[PDB]
Amino acid sequence: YLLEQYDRVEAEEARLSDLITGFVDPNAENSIDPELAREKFAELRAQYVVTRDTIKAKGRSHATAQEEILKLSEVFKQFRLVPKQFDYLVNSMRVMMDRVRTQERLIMKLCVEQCKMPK
Amino acid sequence: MNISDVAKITGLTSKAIRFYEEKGLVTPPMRSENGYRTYTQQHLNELTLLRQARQVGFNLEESGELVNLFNDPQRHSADVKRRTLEKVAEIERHIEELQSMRDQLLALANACPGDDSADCPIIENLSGCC
Amino acid sequence: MNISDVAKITGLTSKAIRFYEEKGLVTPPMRSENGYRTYTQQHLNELTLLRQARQVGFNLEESGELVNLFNDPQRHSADVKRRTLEKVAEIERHIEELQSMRDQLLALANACPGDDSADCPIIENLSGCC
Ligand SMILES: [Cu+2]
Ligand SMILES: [Cu+2]
Repeated sequence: YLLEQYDRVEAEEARLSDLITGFVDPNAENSIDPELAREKFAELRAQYVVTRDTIKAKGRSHATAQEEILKLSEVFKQFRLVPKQFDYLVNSMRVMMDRVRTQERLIMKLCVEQCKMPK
Repeated sequence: MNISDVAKITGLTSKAIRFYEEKGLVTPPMRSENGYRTYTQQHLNELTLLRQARQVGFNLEESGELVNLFNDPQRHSADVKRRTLEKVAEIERHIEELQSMRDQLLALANACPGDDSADCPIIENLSGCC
Repeated sequence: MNISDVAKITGLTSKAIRFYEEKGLVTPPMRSENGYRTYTQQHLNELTLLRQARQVGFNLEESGELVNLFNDPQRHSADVKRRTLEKVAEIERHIEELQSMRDQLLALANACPGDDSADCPIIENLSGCC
């Protein structure tokens, strides 16, 4: 997540190039400093750390933990989307379905053609 | 930073800067996604030192040592002044041998008549003839 | 005479001799059965003169044209001496520049404590700081 890519961008001790100018960057509803970023990336990491263990709470979409997830989201919603690297993050989900979907087809490739099967 | 801005501040050009960089004599500035050499203040003042050191006369290697001291917080000012006065000594000897040059040059000159003649004593005495 | 003879008489290195030949500073030495450059006393005097123009400090072209003057008995001792004085002018500017920058080296050497200190004034002076 952009938490992890924020560990990346500062992995080699520094960056002020445009990778950050695509990152969080609240528009009024420009190379960013380390102070400003660490401030902006603290509350979303707080929502990260608090929001996961509550998903266990009697249901993955449990109302308390799910509204905590809603806080994570809505807090991210004032902030903007982030640059082309996020395509990988979407593709990093595509590659899930690219496998998952395909595996069902692959299972169907062993199942539905050879013998009779209902639908 | 942008690169031309830094080089017009410090007077250098991107070409000379990249020579210095390939010599490994300063911090390597990062690039960007596009590829612009990401300069900083550290790079700025390291460059200023690497510039003025050869102006002083500390060579590529020796100016690079001044730089890696500029990174070093332990740096021995003692050493620094040894380097200083050593280069003072080389510049002194340089001056002295150049003085020997100019002395012999003027010894040869003042003896020459300068009377648009082919019998120039300087020419024939520079060759081991006659 | 081979390159070795005129070399060990005058005192050049063979690589530099062939260089000065290819530069056209000296005359064409005639060739042997097998391409060996049959030198002469003319060529030897030429190389002696060419050294004694070089080690004086004249660049490659100035020394070469002087060697060509040696073979032109229309030459003018006046041209020789004004050449000497232009080179003297160069050496004067060079040595006074050396002295001046060595004087600021002396000033900053006085400035430093030279006592194994991290905070030397000099590293803070050549660096674009404060
Ligand atoms: Cu003369
Ligand atoms: Cu000092």
